[PDB]
Amino acid sequence: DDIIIATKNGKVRGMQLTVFGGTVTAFLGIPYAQPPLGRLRFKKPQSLTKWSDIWNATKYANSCCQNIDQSFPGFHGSEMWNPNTDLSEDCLYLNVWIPAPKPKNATVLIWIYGGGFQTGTSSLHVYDGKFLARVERVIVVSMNYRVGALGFLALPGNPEAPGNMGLFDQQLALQWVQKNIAAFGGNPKSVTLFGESAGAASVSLHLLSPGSHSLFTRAILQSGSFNAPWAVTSLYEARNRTLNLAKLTGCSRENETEIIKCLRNKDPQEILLNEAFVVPYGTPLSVNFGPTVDGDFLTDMPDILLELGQFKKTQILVGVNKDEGTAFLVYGAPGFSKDNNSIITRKEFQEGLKIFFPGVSEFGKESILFHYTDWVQRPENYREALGDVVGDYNFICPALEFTKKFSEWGNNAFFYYFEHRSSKLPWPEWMGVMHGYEIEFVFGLPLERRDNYTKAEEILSRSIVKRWANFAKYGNPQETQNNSTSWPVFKSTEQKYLTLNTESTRIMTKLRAQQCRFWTSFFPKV
Amino acid sequence: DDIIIATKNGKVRGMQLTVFGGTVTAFLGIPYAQPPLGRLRFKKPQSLTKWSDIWNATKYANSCCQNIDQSFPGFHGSEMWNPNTDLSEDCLYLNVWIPAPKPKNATVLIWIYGGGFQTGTSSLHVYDGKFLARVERVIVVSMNYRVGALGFLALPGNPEAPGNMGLFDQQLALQWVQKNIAAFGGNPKSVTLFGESAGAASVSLHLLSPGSHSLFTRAILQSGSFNAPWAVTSLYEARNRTLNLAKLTGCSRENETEIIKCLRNKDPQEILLNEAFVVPYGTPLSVNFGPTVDGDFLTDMPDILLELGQFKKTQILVGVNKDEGTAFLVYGAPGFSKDNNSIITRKEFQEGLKIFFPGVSEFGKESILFHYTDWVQRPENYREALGDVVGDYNFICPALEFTKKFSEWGNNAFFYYFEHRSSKLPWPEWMGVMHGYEIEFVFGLPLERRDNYTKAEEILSRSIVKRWANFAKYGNPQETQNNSTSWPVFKSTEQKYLTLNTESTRIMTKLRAQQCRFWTSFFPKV
Amino acid sequence: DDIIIATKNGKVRGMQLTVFGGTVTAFLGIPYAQPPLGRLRFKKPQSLTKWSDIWNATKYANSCCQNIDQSFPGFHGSEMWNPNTDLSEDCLYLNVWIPAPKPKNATVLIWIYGGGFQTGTSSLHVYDGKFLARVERVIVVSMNYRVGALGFLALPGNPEAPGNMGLFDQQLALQWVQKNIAAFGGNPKSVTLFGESAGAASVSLHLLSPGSHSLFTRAILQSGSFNAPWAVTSLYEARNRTLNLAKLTGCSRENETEIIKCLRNKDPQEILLNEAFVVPYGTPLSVNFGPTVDGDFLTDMPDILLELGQFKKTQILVGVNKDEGTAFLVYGAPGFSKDNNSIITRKEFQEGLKIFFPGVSEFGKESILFHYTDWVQRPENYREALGDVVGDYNFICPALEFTKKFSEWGNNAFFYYFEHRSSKLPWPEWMGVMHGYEIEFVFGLPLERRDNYTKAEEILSRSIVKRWANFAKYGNPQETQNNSTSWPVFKSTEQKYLTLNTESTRIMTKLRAQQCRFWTSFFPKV
Ligand SMILES: *[C@@H]1O[C@H](CO[C@@H]2O[C@@H](C)[C@@H](O)[C@@H](O)[C@@H]2O)[C@@H](O[C@@H]2O[C@H](CO)[C@@H](O)[C@H](O)[C@H]2NC(C)=O)[C@H](O)[C@H]1NC(C)=O
Ligand SMILES: *[C@@H]1O[C@H](CO[C@@H]2O[C@@H](C)[C@@H](O)[C@@H](O)[C@@H]2O)[C@@H](O[C@@H]2O[C@H](CO)[C@@H](O)[C@H](O)[C@H]2NC(C)=O)[C@H](O)[C@H]1NC(C)=O
Ligand SMILES: *[C@@H]1O[C@H](CO[C@@H]2O[C@@H](C)[C@@H](O)[C@@H](O)[C@@H]2O)[C@@H](O[C@@H]2O[C@H](CO)[C@@H](O)[C@H](O)[C@H]2NC(C)=O)[C@H](O)[C@H]1NC(C)=O
Ligand SMILES: *[C@@H]1O[C@H](CO[C@@H]2O[C@@H](C)[C@@H](O)[C@@H](O)[C@@H]2O)[C@@H](O[C@@H]2O[C@H](CO)[C@@H](O)[C@H](O)[C@H]2NC(C)=O)[C@H](O)[C@H]1NC(C)=O
Ligand SMILES: *[C@@H]1O[C@H](CO[C@@H]2O[C@@H](C)[C@@H](O)[C@@H](O)[C@@H]2O)[C@@H](O[C@@H]2O[C@H](CO)[C@@H](O)[C@H](O)[C@H]2NC(C)=O)[C@H](O)[C@H]1NC(C)=O
Ligand SMILES: *[C@@H]1O[C@H](CO[C@@H]2O[C@@H](C)[C@@H](O)[C@@H](O)[C@@H]2O)[C@@H](O[C@@H]2O[C@H](CO)[C@@H](O)[C@H](O)[C@H]2NC(C)=O)[C@H](O)[C@H]1NC(C)=O
Ligand SMILES: *[C@@H]1O[C@H](CO)[C@@H](O)[C@H](O)[C@H]1NC(C)=O
Ligand SMILES: *[C@@H]1O[C@H](CO)[C@@H](O)[C@H](O)[C@H]1NC(C)=O
Ligand SMILES: *[C@@H]1O[C@H](CO)[C@@H](O)[C@H](O)[C@H]1NC(C)=O
Ligand SMILES: *[C@@H]1O[C@H](CO)[C@@H](O)[C@H](O)[C@H]1NC(C)=O
Ligand SMILES: *[C@@H]1O[C@H](CO)[C@@H](O)[C@H](O)[C@H]1NC(C)=O
Ligand SMILES: *[C@@H]1O[C@H](CO)[C@@H](O)[C@H](O)[C@H]1NC(C)=O
Ligand SMILES: *[C@@H]1O[C@H](CO)[C@@H](O)[C@H](O)[C@H]1NC(C)=O
Ligand SMILES: *[C@@H]1O[C@H](CO)[C@@H](O)[C@H](O)[C@H]1NC(C)=O
Ligand SMILES: *[C@@H]1O[C@H](CO)[C@@H](O)[C@H](O)[C@H]1NC(C)=O
Ligand SMILES: [Cl-]
Ligand SMILES: [Cl-]
Ligand SMILES: [Cl-]
Repeated sequence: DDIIIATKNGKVRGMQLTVFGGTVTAFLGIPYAQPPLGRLRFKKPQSLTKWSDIWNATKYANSCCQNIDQSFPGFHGSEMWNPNTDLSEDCLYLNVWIPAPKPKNATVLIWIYGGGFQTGTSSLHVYDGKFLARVERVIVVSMNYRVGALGFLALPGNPEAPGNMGLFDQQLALQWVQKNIAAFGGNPKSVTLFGESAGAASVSLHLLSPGSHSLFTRAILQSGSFNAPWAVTSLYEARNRTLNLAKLTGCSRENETEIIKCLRNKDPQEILLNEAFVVPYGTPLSVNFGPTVDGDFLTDMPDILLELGQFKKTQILVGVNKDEGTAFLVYGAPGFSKDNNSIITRKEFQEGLKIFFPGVSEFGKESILFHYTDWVQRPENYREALGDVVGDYNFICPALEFTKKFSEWGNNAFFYYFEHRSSKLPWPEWMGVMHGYEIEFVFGLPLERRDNYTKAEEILSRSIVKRWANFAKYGNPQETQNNSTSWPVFKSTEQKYLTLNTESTRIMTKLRAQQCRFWTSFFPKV
Repeated sequence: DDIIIATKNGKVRGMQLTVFGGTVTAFLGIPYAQPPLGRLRFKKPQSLTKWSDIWNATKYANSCCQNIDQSFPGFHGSEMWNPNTDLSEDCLYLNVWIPAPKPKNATVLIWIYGGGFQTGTSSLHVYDGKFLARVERVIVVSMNYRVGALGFLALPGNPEAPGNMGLFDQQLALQWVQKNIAAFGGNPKSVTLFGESAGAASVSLHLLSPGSHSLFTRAILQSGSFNAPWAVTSLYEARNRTLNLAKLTGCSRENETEIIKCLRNKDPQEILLNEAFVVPYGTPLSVNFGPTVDGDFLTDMPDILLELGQFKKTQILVGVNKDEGTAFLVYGAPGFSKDNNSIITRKEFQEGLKIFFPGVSEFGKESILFHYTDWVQRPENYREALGDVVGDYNFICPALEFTKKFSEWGNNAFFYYFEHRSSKLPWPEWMGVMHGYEIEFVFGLPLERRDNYTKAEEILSRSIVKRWANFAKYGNPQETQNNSTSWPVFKSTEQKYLTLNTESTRIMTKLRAQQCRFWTSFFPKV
Repeated sequence: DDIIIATKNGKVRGMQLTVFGGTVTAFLGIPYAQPPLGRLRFKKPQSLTKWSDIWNATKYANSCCQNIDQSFPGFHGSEMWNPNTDLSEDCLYLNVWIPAPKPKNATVLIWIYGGGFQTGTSSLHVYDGKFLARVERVIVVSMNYRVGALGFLALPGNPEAPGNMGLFDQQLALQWVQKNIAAFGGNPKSVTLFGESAGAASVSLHLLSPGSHSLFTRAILQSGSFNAPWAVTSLYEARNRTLNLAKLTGCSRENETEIIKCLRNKDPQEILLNEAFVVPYGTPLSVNFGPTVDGDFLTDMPDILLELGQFKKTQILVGVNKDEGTAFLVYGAPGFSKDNNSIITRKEFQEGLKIFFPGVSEFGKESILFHYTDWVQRPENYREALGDVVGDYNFICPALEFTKKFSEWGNNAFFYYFEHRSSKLPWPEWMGVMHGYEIEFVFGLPLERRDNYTKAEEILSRSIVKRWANFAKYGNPQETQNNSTSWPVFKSTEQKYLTLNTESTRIMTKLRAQQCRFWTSFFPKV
């Protein structure tokens, strides 16, 4: 041991790891599709022709091409999200963590990484399945999927650049688990997708894709949903951007297919560079190349499918963090530094609004100003206001609204409001419970003793881990043993959600009702 | 392209068309059965023996034999409904419009043309599927089916003239789509029939035929339903008429089969001529040769099947136009011209009644007079009254009552009251929102810019097109994106329907409750 | 006759027996697995390689290894439970009683014997299926399964001593009935498990095991349920005990598998001897080697599975006896003899508590004292109090609570409170309606005329037999013919149960509500 699994594609060697005085077998870097190179760039992921021999699956594989956030070189806070393996066009691999001893029929969890469809990789320390396998005895799988232009370049209906390639990657990863996980003792019949930010959005898209209906069982959505403003691109911009990219690399043409031929020949880095520029103005949140209505993976605008109950029927767990917005302020909002406590002026608030809502009518920005700056004298007012604006508009509202409309079609849905600030959080107090900073608690990182999270925090993680685990296994996110708070189903009438924190978890109603009325009812009209 | 599809019968070449700066592939004139000639006249449609080679499907096929309305030669208003291809006994072809690029799993719409089972053809400009394919990205199919004696000559249980042949045509067209549409990327599992007048009535008959149960998914019924007075013929008249036709062409006999032998030998035109005469007196609405209880396609009187829940269970969309009746006044009601504004006298009203209800007891006509001429002094009174009489009795009531009884068996049904007068309507103001004059808005004709419908009208059509499209795809006729009125389900209790027009669409209750009580409860008894 | 059945394993000869002037065919001692010897000790039961020839199945087979209760040598009361055939490692056989004449499609009852997973055998006189076959014309099957260390030695995940072997025995017995009972005219589709004490607990475990889902139909649970304090062992003690046993027989080691190798070589009796000693202190109720969460038969802690509806959905019949506790007092509670009427002092009561709750905090024992000794002056007070304590805590509460949570997931459940003292009961009046002393009435022993139960008692048994029989056959424990009390469904709200006794059976609510609140809500926290 020496431990080999016989996948319907070939053999793969794992590697034992120690976890809290236990063994977990890790299979890192298994290829699930055929490297999408040269002639395959911009295409749907291709079948894997069975390899002969043993695949040594003992190091994370190459992350996919992407730009790297370099606002704060050396800063953990920002860098912990940067890829930690070689960027490459060759990146369609996935990881599996089965607990040891090999389990009989384990529920499988599949992770999908966030990062605006532009950045991300499964190999991040915060996405380490090894703990979940150890503690809740499930199999955890994660995959890498193409991002930015390379994964979502869209030339509508044109099979050369049909769009949503990254999404199809994910899907092929699901098929893989479908055909193989049993060999590791996984139960293909009990599969729960979960992701965060674009990850969550992807999870939600899978609920809508018929292609995915049967590739999984349940779904968890952490800070994100397709109906978020940043998540889907109109078939119009999709084109404008594909063309803009073409111009920007001297690839303009007559035969459309030729433009793809052209681009198929540029250097990854030359593409990665211009991506930033295919829109007139951008935001800290610009998702330049994302999912589109391709009439393949997505068969119609998804708000319509959601609206009219056209999606997998099953339970869902959904939730957000107390301060989704803050993380972004520091990438362009005048007055905001990660270093000063970023008190800003009314004048600057107006300024911040211009940054996050570039194309929005002057009236539109006025309404936002008006709704959020109706003060309850206090210095931080405008600072926090702009936070919530971004928070509420990009994450918390579309999140809530998805949950709402989904449960209307008769399914159980649970909602959480995560409101705990890791005490090891490298960013400043004021950014509060930040976007993406619950992931570590979900993957159970605080369970690691020599790690310096607090006792409070170890407990919390242990609880969440269980709730999630349970939700995966039985479609019910209860913690039944340590006298916990019962987590109520989210009905479209009363709209209850559970708060997650180290003190007391409480049951509450109608999260951000006031604000989301504005974002949901009024603002789409300006 | 050059674009060939490989049907389970042979190959067929389509033809690209430009539509609002887009391509749609049209396959016009595909044969779906084996020409019903000489020995096959009056029989059920026969299997198509696979052809060798390529079928060029690039012009509409022959319309089927029928008489032609010649009240108003040169008048668009009446002539737009006349066949626009060669009449022929050889006419069992169908059209398909798939949007381009070829879609993956498109919902299919099948059109069935109206015209009292006596007239009609799929090739009419107003039945042009090319727009629907373009705009809502569905596949549209329409077929021609035998009409008048040639399609509904009934000699009950006699396999030579078993009746309902035209209906079986339609059905074979459905089987065709069932076996083939996938090759064009159609999804046989999501098929919605829709039709108008006799078309609608046919749609409704298919809900009752077991032979059709599995050949489609949903149903739309525009101004018509089997339970309409004109729609089904008693097994008695069916015979009286088959014999009368025989006498009228010197075909009378002893061996019944011989009468068919005889008639199988006359010239189409000789049959078409006498059709008009097989009844003692007729009306502008006489459907001389129609669907009968053949114990094959219809297995029992259909009002009983409807009454006792014996039909496909599924959603239905049903509706009528504000002025169904007027169109007919001008083909015999004394005082009515398309040219003068047709004010008529009480004496003439009585006269009109005689025309539309020939066989009805003197008392019967008195009740009608009495119920409708209870004035609210105004000149047009009697004119409008006679309109509604015909409207309410032939269309609006049986329409409503069908919906009612159908939804009682637990299915979702939606009802519309179409009340907009095309501004390009060749008939006079007084005829108002006329019978058959919503078809063009359903097929999206006003979407064509250089066409001179109003802006109001383009919007409306765009809306209807969507609602229909949606209803086809998801069984829900909502327009979810442009802040529209929600279209309520039609319950047998509250009876809500949605009004369709250019100003505001409203939700209302109990369409023509007063009048339909009379037509439904009282009149069948006189 | 001479009567041979052709099992998918070989032939087996039965033996006619006379029963109330009738014949019943008994097939005693059929092997259902391959003797678990030497190399197979501690393993899951192994397939039976088809034997050639006829198996004479005409005497009960060997009981399995176990210790023998020798507190009261010669006393029927205690000895009637001791094994009545040779103890042997070779003991995987089962009995079948089919009524004669061979029935067509009889409902099958499978008995599972109690005895703390430490003791028991199917051959006991009180488990004699011959009467049930005769009277209710069903097939009764019972099996022997490994007990104590030999059947539940657990070395978690280690396939050498994977734990729950006895449980798997039972399961293999169920598979057997599944594959074969038809040959005896049994209907594999209508199979009801029933058992008592550990038997019941086992029945309940089968409701949770997916491995068993499809091996039976309904379930009856007499004085016992997995959620009883004595029924499942934590994966921690399971190990501590496997090691302690190792030390105690000089079997300690490095390679775990070696410890099994070691133990695989000791003499049964050497193992049986030390079993008593693997815990620090014990109780009259100590179930030293029992079912554990093996992640095979049990796939997760069972309270969680029960809590979250993860079990076979089907009807259940559950119940307890009026005085479950008394039976145990006499194996260690100071003051209690089966010979004096065992009045005890407050000081002794405290003393008794120490015996039954050894590890429990001083506070914990105080609460018990406090809750139960709040007197209503009467001498027996403390005597009865300590009885109920043991009764309520080990049996009646966990019994009730199981029923409650089970019915919450939408299944019909019936509850009985058996409160009749056999007049042939060898123990003293004060022990009242004792643990295990309804079994004889269920198997219909009082139906035997020359047997000296009373008339009252014959009736009662006849009634129970019927109710059970009915419950097995139709999932409804009614006695429909002799004007009986209707037995209400047990809802989680009103909690009705039926009392069983010779006078009048009554419908009552909320059995031991006061006390079980304490045991269920408060005590798990001390
Ligand atoms: C679609 O793109 C056009 C062109 O974008 C420009 O050229 C690209 C290659 C890239 O370099 C971008 O940064 C450029 O902006 C857009 O037209 C531009 O944007 C606005 C028009 O609203 C205008 O201020 C700029 O001057 C235009 N650029 C030039 C020089 O033409 C346009 O925004 C996009 N179309 C829509 C409506 O989405
Ligand atoms: C808060 O800090 C921001 C960010 O400035 C950077 O970080 C600070 C710690 C400090 O070291 C600055 O010098 C760094 O540049 C300040 O934003 C700057 O403000 C002035 C105008 O007021 C302007 O000249 C800079 O270009 C600004 N930088 C940007 C791009 O916003 C801000 O003023 C500080 N606010 C307070 C009052 O604390
Ligand atoms: C069935 O038909 C008879 C005969 O119809 C007539 O002959 C046909 C060939 C055709 O030429 C029709 O126009 C003729 O009317 C019907 O009997 C006639 O109708 C009424 C009787 O109610 C009477 O006024 C006519 O004189 C009859 N014609 C003759 C000359 O016999 C009759 O209406 C039909 N039967 C029923 C009850 O439906
Ligand atoms: C309305 O018009 C009808 C239809 O008549 C035809 O069209 C008119 C525009 C006019 O040009 C007529 O001459 C055309 O014949 C009139 O109906 C006629 O009325 C008279 C008796 O009053 C009669 O001699 C004709 O035969 C009728 N035609 C028929 C078959 O109905 C009608 O009188 C006009 N009504 C008014 C007052 O406007
Ligand atoms: C697990 O077992 C240890 C050891 O049990 C002892 O040795 C066994 C072979 C057997 O002979 C037992 O009877 C022995 O008790 C337990 O430790 C003992 O129990 C308590 C500690 O709580 C203490 O009073 C004894 O002295 C310990 N025995 C010795 C001499 O070490 C212990 O109870 C078990 N562990 C747990 C926490 O369950
Ligand atoms: C009730 O009897 C118990 C059990 O004692 C045995 O059975 C009795 C019938 C009698 O014959 C005893 O001698 C037998 O030993 C008595 O328990 C004993 O009590 C005394 C102390 O009071 C003690 O010396 C013994 O060891 C005890 N035995 C045990 C292990 O409990 C009890 O005293 C009797 N109680 C009364 C008052 O009836
Ligand atoms: C794969 O890696 C392992 C590392 O221990 C080794 O046993 C084996 O030789 C390797 N096989 C190769 C060289 O591919
Ligand atoms: C695993 O569990 C499922 C139940 O969801 C079952 O159907 C499947 O056959 C099991 N496979 C095994 C026996 O491991
Ligand atoms: C409950 O808390 C106990 C500590 O008392 C711990 O052992 C266990 O892991 C906890 N369970 C969960 C699900 O948090
Ligand atoms: C069918 O029609 C098309 C028209 O372009 C042509 O390409 C082809 O030759 C035709 N085949 C024949 C003659 O049937
Ligand atoms: C098309 O869609 C249906 C779902 O209604 C599906 O069952 C069918 O297999 C699909 N065919 C494809 C994959 O195109
Ligand atoms: C909604 O209206 C917009 C114009 O603002 C138009 O682009 C779109 O087609 C409309 N949608 C429907 C379904 O009418
Ligand atoms: C089995 O036992 C019966 C007892 O009557 C007898 O008929 C038969 O000979 C026996 N067969 C043997 C010896 O195994
Ligand atoms: C016995 O009864 C079952 C009904 O539960 C039936 O399905 C099965 O085929 C029967 N076998 C026979 C005919 O004995
Ligand atoms: C009902 O009582 C009668 C005696 O009157 C008896 O024959 C019969 O067995 C009884 N039935 C049951 C189910 O006890
Ligand atoms: Cl808050
Ligand atoms: Cl009106
Ligand atoms: Cl009691």
